[PDB]
Amino acid sequence: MKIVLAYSGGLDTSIILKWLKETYRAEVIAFTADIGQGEEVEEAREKALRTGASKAIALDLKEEFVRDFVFPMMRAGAVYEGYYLLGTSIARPLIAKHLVRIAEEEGAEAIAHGATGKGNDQVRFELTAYALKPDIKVIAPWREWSFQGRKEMIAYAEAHGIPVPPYSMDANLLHISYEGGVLEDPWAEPPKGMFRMTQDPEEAPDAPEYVEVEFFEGDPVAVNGERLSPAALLQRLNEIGGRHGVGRVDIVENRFVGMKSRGVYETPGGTILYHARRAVESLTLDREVLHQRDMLSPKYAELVYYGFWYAPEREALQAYFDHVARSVTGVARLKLYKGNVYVVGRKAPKSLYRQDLVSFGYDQKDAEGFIKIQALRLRVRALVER
Amino acid sequence: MKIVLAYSGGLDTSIILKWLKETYRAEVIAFTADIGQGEEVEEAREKALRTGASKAIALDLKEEFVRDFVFPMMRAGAVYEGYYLLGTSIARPLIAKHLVRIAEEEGAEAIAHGATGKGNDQVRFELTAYALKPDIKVIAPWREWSFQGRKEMIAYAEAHGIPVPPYSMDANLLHISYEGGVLEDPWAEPPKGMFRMTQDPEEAPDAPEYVEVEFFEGDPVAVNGERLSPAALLQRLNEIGGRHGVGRVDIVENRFVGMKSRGVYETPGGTILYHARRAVESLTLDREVLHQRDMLSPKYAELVYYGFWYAPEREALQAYFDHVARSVTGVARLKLYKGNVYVVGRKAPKSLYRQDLVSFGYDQKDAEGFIKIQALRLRVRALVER
Amino acid sequence: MKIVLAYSGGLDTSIILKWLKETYRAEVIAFTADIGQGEEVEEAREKALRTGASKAIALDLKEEFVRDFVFPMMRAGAVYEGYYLLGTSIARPLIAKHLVRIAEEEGAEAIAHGATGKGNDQVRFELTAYALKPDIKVIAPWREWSFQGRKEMIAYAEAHGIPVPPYSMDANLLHISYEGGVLEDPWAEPPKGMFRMTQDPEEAPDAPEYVEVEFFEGDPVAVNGERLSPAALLQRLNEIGGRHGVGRVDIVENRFVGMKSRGVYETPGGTILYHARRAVESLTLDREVLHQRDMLSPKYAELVYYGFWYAPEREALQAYFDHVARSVTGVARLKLYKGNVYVVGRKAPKSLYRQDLVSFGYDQKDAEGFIKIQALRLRVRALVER
Amino acid sequence: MKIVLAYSGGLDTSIILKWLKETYRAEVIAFTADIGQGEEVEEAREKALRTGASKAIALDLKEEFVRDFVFPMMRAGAVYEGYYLLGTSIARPLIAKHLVRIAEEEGAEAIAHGATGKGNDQVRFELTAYALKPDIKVIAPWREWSFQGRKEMIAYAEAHGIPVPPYSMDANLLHISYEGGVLEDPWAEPPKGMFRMTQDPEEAPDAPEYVEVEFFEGDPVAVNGERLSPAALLQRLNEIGGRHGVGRVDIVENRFVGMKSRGVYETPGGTILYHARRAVESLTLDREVLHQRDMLSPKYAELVYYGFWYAPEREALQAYFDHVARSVTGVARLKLYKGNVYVVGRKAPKSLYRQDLVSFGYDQKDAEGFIKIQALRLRVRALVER
Ligand SMILES: Nc1ncnc2c1ncn2[C@@H]1O[C@H](COP(=O)(O)OP(=O)(O)OP(=O)(O)O)[C@@H](O)[C@H]1O
Ligand SMILES: Nc1ncnc2c1ncn2[C@@H]1O[C@H](COP(=O)(O)OP(=O)(O)OP(=O)(O)O)[C@@H](O)[C@H]1O
Ligand SMILES: Nc1ncnc2c1ncn2[C@@H]1O[C@H](COP(=O)(O)OP(=O)(O)OP(=O)(O)O)[C@@H](O)[C@H]1O
Ligand SMILES: Nc1ncnc2c1ncn2[C@@H]1O[C@H](COP(=O)(O)OP(=O)(O)OP(=O)(O)O)[C@@H](O)[C@H]1O
Ligand SMILES: NC(=O)NCCC[C@H](N)C(=O)O
Ligand SMILES: NC(=O)NCCC[C@H](N)C(=O)O
Ligand SMILES: NC(=O)NCCC[C@H](N)C(=O)O
Ligand SMILES: NC(=O)NCCC[C@H](N)C(=O)O
Ligand SMILES: N[C@@H](CC(=O)O)C(=O)O
Ligand SMILES: N[C@@H](CC(=O)O)C(=O)O
Ligand SMILES: N[C@@H](CC(=O)O)C(=O)O
Ligand SMILES: N[C@@H](CC(=O)O)C(=O)O
Repeated sequence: MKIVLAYSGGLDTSIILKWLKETYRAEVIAFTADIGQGEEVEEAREKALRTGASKAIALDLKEEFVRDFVFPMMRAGAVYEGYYLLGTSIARPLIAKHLVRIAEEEGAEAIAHGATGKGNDQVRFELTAYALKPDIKVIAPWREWSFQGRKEMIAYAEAHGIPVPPYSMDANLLHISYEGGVLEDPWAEPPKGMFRMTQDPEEAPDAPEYVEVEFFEGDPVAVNGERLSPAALLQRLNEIGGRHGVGRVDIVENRFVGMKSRGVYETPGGTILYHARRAVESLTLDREVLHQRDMLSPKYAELVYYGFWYAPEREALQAYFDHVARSVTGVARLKLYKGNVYVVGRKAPKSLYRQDLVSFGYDQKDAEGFIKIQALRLRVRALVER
Repeated sequence: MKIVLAYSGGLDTSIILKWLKETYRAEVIAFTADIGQGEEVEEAREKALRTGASKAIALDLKEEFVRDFVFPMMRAGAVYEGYYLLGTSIARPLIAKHLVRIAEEEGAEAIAHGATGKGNDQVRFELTAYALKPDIKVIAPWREWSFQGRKEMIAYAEAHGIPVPPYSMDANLLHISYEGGVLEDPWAEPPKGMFRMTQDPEEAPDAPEYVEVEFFEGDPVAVNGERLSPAALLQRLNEIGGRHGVGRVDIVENRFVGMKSRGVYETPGGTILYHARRAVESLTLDREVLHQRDMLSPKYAELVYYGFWYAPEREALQAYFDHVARSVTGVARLKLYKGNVYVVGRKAPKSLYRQDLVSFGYDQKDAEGFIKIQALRLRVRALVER
Repeated sequence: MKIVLAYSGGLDTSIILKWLKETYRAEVIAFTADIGQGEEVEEAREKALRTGASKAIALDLKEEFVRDFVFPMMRAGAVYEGYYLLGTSIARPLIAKHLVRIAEEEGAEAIAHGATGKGNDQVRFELTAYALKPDIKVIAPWREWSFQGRKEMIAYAEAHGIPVPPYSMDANLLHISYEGGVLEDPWAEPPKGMFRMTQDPEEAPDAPEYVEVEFFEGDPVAVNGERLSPAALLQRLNEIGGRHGVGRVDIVENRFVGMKSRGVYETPGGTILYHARRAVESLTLDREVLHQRDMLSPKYAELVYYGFWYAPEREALQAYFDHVARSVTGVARLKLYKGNVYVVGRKAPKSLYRQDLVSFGYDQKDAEGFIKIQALRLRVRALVER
Repeated sequence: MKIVLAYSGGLDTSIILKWLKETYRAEVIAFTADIGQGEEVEEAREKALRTGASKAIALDLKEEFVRDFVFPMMRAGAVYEGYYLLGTSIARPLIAKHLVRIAEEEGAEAIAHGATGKGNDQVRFELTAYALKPDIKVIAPWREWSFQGRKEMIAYAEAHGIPVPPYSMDANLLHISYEGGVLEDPWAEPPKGMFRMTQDPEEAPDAPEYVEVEFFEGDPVAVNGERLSPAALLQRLNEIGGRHGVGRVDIVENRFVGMKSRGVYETPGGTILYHARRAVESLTLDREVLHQRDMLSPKYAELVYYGFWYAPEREALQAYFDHVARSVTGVARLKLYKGNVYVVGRKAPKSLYRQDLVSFGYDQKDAEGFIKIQALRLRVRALVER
C-alpha cells in the first residue's frame, strides 16, 4: 500500500509520516508544496526522507497558485464574512489537486493530510480529493489516532527520533493566518510582535508611498509600470504593502463545521489588490452589473471558505464573475500610509465616466419624468392608505 | 399660494426663495433643519425672513436624524458600492418628511428644494414627498428656471439684496461629502487640506487610542462606559475618530439618474460604528443568519441611495434587519491609529463563541460523516463525467 | 431508561418499538400524532401498548399543524425546486417538537424515530430535537440495526408476534407523498390508481367548479363565504380540489443528503392555496416587495426541506415574509377543471390596482423622461464602445 | 426626413403612418416583421405602401426570434411574477433591432413605434434603440399626437380613407397576450371564446396525449424523435399543446411604468418547454447549481420584462445561465390532458441520478456525523439561551 502525504515538514506531519507507516504498513510518499510560506521546501523534502518517506516530492507552485486560484477568486471580489480575504482557503484545493495527481502517478490508493477534525482545512482537502477522484481513499490521522494530548505526541515523536522544537500559523504568498492558543480569547488583542509578513503600522515609514496597479481584462499585470507574472506581482505588492503594515484583520469567524473561531490575518498585497480592482471597476463596470456582482460575491466567498472549489456551483458563479471581470482594464493609483490603503486615482482606456454629465448631453427636465414614474406606485400606495 | 422651501441658507436657496415668490406669486415658508451641518440655523432662519419668507422655521433634528434614520440604516449594514456609508442619502428623507408636515400644518399646496436636475438629492426629496403626501406639488427651480450660468445668478441675487460670496460639500452629523470642481478628475488626488471633519493621518497622534462601544439590541448605546443618546454618541465618535483621521473614502459612484460621479467622503464616527457593530455581531449572530443578512445589505444600500426610504421594499427589508439586529448586544474594542480602525476585541452576554469547541462537546469522527455526505454529489458528478 | 418513540402505528415503527425494548431494555413511550394521515390514531395507540409500550400517547395535532407550520410556510410562498410544496417537510418539525416535549414530561433521556439513513426525514427530526433540547439523545434504529432485508424484518416481526401484511407513502393534511420501489425509475410513469387523495382527472367532473378563498393578513380564513379554522379550511379545500384531481406533481429532487430521488406528490388543497394567495398578492403587494420576496422564497424552501425549521435563519426570513404577508387581505376566485387550477378573478379591500391608470397617473412627457434617464448608462456604454 | 416605422398593419399603426407623413412631412419606411403573428405580413406590407409609405419592408424573422431571443431566455428559466412567460417581452427587442438596422441602411434619422405611453412596450423599443444606436432619434406618436379618444382617431382615419372596424392582443410564435377593455376588471373572468392559440380545456381531447422533447446543451432540438429548427419546433409544440388547452395564465402584473395591469396569456408550446426543461434539468443539473440558478431567474425575468435585453446586466446573467444550461441534455416525456401538462418521465445520457443511491459511497454512520455537525450551531444557540 502507498499513501501520498501532504507533508509540511513540521512536527505533526512528521509524526503523521511515522504513524502512517506503522498503522497502515504503508509506503509513504511525501509531497511538500512551495506556495510562498517562505521556507526552503527542499529542506522539508529531505526531512521527509529522514523521517522515513519512501519518496519525497517538492514543487514550486507559486505561479500556479496565484494564476489559477488566487486571481480567479479575486475577480469575484470574494470576501468571507466582511473581512477574510481567504488566504488559506484558496491554497488548500491546489495542494489537494497535486496529492491526487501524485497518488495517480505513483499507484497510491490513498492520500493523507494533517488537518484536524475541528477545522475547515480537512473539508477543503477532502472535498477537493473526492471531486477529482471519487474513489480515492483519504486518511486524516487527527480523526483516527488516540493521542490524549500534546505531551503524548511529543513522547511519540521523541521515541521515533523526530526533533521536538502560543498560537498556530499558516503562511503562503497571499497571507499569513494566526489562530489558536492565546488568540482564543476574542477580547484579547493579539500579542505584540506576532505579525511577520507586515510591518507594525507604528513602525511603518513616516512618508506615504504611492503605487500604481494595472489590470488587464480582470487580472493585475503590472506594478508601477513594471509588468510582472502573477506570482511575482503578488510578491512585489506584499513587499510594498508589507513595509507599510497594510492588510491586517482580526475577526471571530464561523467555521463550516459549526463553531466560531477567532482568527487574525495579514494580506498586504491582496488588500492593495482588493481596493485597486474596485477602483478600476468603478470606471469600467456598469452600475447594474456591479450591484448584481456584489450581491453574489459573499456566496462565492463561503463556497471557497467551505472548500467547494472544484464544485459545479463555484464553477458556475465563476462563469459570471469572469464575464464581468473581462471589462476590468485600467490603472488604479493608491496611497499607502501606516497600515492604511487609500485610493487616490484611477483611469481606464474605456472608462464609462463622463465629466460631461456632472459638470454644469443631458436634460434636467427628463429627471422630472423619471421621478414621476418612479413615484407612481408609492403615490398609489399612499392614496390607498388614505 | 404657499410654498414650503427647504432652505439651507446659502446663496442658491436664497435666490430660489425670491424666484419662487415672483414666479409663482406665492408666499414662501422657509424651513432650515439642523442635522449637524455645523452652522447656526437661527442665522439661516433670520436670513430667510430678510430674504422675504412670510415665515421661517428652524428645527434641531439631530436626535431624530441619528435615532430614526442613521441607526435603522446602520443595523442593516448598509454600504453603497463597497464604500459609501450613505451620509447624505439618509438625511434627505428626514428633511422632506418635515417639509411635507409643515406644508400640511401651513396649508401650503407645494414644497420646493434646490437640488439640481442631475443629482440624487432631487429623487430622495421627491420620492419622500410623494410617498407621504401623494397630492403634494413639488417645485424644483433647477429643472424649471431660465438662468443661463452662474454669472446671471449672482446678478439676480445682488439685484435682490442677497449677499454674494473648488468643489461642492454637504455636511451633517454622519459625514461630509466633497464632489465637483477639481474632484471631477478621477485621476487627481483631492487637494491638500480639503478634509474638515477629520485630521489628516499625517497629523494624527503617534499614539493609538483604544475605544469601546457598547451595543444593545442593534444600536450603539455607550462609548467607553458612558451612556450617550444617539446624536451625542455619534458626535463623540466623530470627535475621537476625527482626531485620528479615520473614515476617508475616495470613489467614483453610480448615480441613480445614470452617470458616474467622483465623490470623496469622511465618516469618522460612522466608520467606527460600522466595524464595532460587525465585531459584536461576530459573537451574537448565527453563521447562516449573517451570510443571508450580508447578501441583502447591498440591496438595502441602493434603496437608501436612490431615495426609496419611505417605500415598502425598504420597510420590508428593515423588518428582516431589525429582527436580526435585536440580537446584537455586547461590546466592541477598537484600536484607532493614523487613519485605521482596528478591531482588537469583542465580548457579549450571550456570545455564541465557545472556546471549548476550538481548544485542543465535539467529536472529530463526526466530521468524517459530514464530509462524506457533503461530497456525495461531487463524487457522483465525477463518476458520471467518467 | 425511557425512550419516547415517534410511533406511526405501521409495521416498521412497531418492529422498531420491539427492537428498542430489546436493544436498550428501556421503557418505550409511543407517541402517535394525528396530522391528517386519515388513520385512527387510537388504533395505533392501542397497537403500541399491545406491541410493548409502557405508555402510548395520541394527540390530535391537525390545527397546530396547519396554524403553526403549514400557514407560516405558505406565507413565504415556499416551493422546493420548482414544484414541491413541502408537504412532508413542514410536518416532521411538529412531530419532533412533541417527542422532545413528552420526553421532558416523562423524564425520558432519549427519543427515537424510524426515518432511514438515506433520507431527509432523519435530518428534520434530529435537527429539530437538538435545536430544542441540545443534550437530548437520539436513536435512529435504521442506522443502528442489523436487518439486511425485508424478509428479515418480516420474519423478525412474526417471531415477535407483530401483525404483518411497490412504493412508500407519507400522508398528512397537506399531501400524500409517493416514492421508492417502482417510482425509482424516473422514466417510468407512476402506476395507475396510485393516487389516494385526489381523483384521477379523467374521472373528474365534466363541469368546472368555482371556489373562492378569503385571505386575511396573510392566512386563508374562509372558503366560499364560510369561515373555517385552519385545519377545517385545508380539509375543505382538499375535498374540493381532490374531487377535481388537482395538485399532482412528479419530480426528481435533490435530497439534503446528496442523491437525487424520484418523488410524486398530490397536494389538492395546498395547490389551490398556492395560487389563491398569489392572486390576492397581485392586488395587495407592491411590485418591488413582491420581486424581492420571490427571490427569497427558494431559500426559505430549501431550509424547510433540509430540516432547518427551528433554526435562526428560517425564523429571520419568517420575519420578512410575515411582514409582507400582513398586507395579503382579499379574495381569490379560482376555476377547477380536471386536474388544473385556474385563477379567474381576485379582489381586495385595499387593492393597489387602479383602472384609471390603464384605461384609455402621469403626463405623456413623463414616460419620455423616465425612458431617457433609464437609457443614459446604456447610451454612454454604446458611445464608449464607439 | 426619413423615418423607419415599426408597422404592424393594424388600424392604430396605419394612422401613425399617416400622422408621420403629415405631421413631419417625412418619407416613411414601413417595417413589418413576421414573428409568428399568424398573418400575411405581405398584406400589411401592401396596406402600408397603400396607406402612404415611400417603402415597405417585410421580413420573416421567426427563426431569429426563437433561436436568438426565445431560447436564450428559456435557458434562464425566466418567469415574471410567478406566471408570465414573457411572450411579448422578448419579441420587442428583435423588432427594435431591425428597426435600427433598417434606419442605418436607409439613411433615416428617426425611427417610430406605436407603443402607448402607458405601457412597457415603449420602454422595450426605446431602450433597445438607444442601446444599439445612442444617437438615434425616436418618435412615439402616442406620446406626441393630440387625439383624445377612439372616436377622434377613427374620424382622422375615415378622413384619410383608412379601414375602420373588447380587448387588445399581441401575438407571435411564443404566445398571445390579451389585456384592456373587458379584461381591466380583475374580478371579471375572461370572456368565453377569447382564446385563439389554445383549444378550450373543456373541448380538449378525451384521451391524454404523450409527447417527448429532446434537449441538447440547453435548447430543445426535437419533438417525438423528429429534429426541428427552433421556430419549427416551437410551432410543433404550439400545435400539440394548443389542441389540449395548455398554457393559460391570468394575472394582475406590475408594469415597469408603475401601475398594475390585468393580463391573460396563452403559451402552449412554451409551457410544455418550461416543464420539459426542468424535467431534463432534474437529472442533469447539480443541486447547488440549480438552487442558485432559480434564485437568479426572477431577476433576469424582470430585466426582460422591463426592456433591458441589450443591457450589460442581462448579458452578464446570460453568461451564468448559458454556462449552467450547457449540461441540459436529455429527453423529457410529458402527458398532456385537459389544459394540464404532466411530466411523467425523463432521461439523460449523463444523468446524475443513481438508483443504487436510493434503493434498499453511502454509509450509515455517515448520516449521523453529518447531522451532528449540522446541528452544532443550533445546539450552541439553545445552550446559550440556557
Ligand atoms: N506546503 C505544504 N505542502 C503540502 N501540504 C501542506 C503544506 N502546508 C500545509 N499542508 C497540509 O495541510 C495540512 C495542514 O495544516 P496546518 O497548515 O494547519 O498544518 P501543520 O502545519 O500540520 O500544523 P500546525 O502548524 O497547526 O501545528 C497539513 O497537515 C498538511 O497535510
Ligand atoms: N439643512 C437643510 N435644511 C433644509 N433644506 C436643506 C438643508 N440642507 C440641504 N437642504 C435642501 O437640499 C437642497 C440642496 O442642496 P445642496 O445640499 O446640494 O444645496 P446647496 O447647493 O448646498 O445650498 P444653497 O442652495 O442654499 O446654495 C437645497 O437647495 C435645500 O432645498
Ligand atoms: N403520525 C405520526 N406520528 C408520530 N410519528 C410519525 C408519524 N408519521 C411519521 N412519524 C415518524 O416519522 C418516521 C417515519 O417515516 P416514514 O414516514 O418514512 O415511515 P414508514 O417507514 O413509512 O412507517 P412505519 O415504520 O410505521 O411502518 C417514523 O418512523 C416515525 O418516527
Ligand atoms: N409585426 C410587427 N412588425 C413590426 N413592428 C411591430 C409588429 N408588431 C408590433 N410592432 C410594433 O410594436 C408596437 C406595438 O404594439 P402592439 O403590438 O401593442 O401595437 P398595435 O398593434 O399598434 O396596437 P393594438 O393594441 O391596437 O393592436 C407597434 O405600434 C409597432 O410599432
Ligand atoms: N493557523 C491555521 O491553521 N490557520 C489556517 C487557516 C484557517 C482559516 N480560519 C481558514 O479557515 O481559512
Ligand atoms: N456635495 C454634495 O452636494 N454632495 C451631496 C451628496 C452626494 C452623494 N454623491 C450622494 O449621492 O449621496
Ligand atoms: N414516502 C416517503 O417516505 N416520503 C416522505 C416524503 C419525502 C419527500 N421527498 C421529502 O423529502 O419531503
Ligand atoms: N395586448 C397587448 O398590447 N399586450 C402587449 C404585451 C403586454 C404584456 N403585459 C407585456 O408587458 O409584455
Ligand atoms: N488548520 C487547522 C484549522 C482549520 O483547518 O480550519 C486545522 O487543521 O484544524
Ligand atoms: N446635491 C447635488 C448632488 C446630488 O443631489 O446628488 C445636486 O443637487 O445635484
Ligand atoms: N421517509 C423516507 C424518505 C426521507 O426521509 O426523505 C426515509 O425515511 O428515508
Ligand atoms: N402594447 C400596449 C401595452 C404595453 O406596452 O405594455 C401599449 O402599447 O401600451
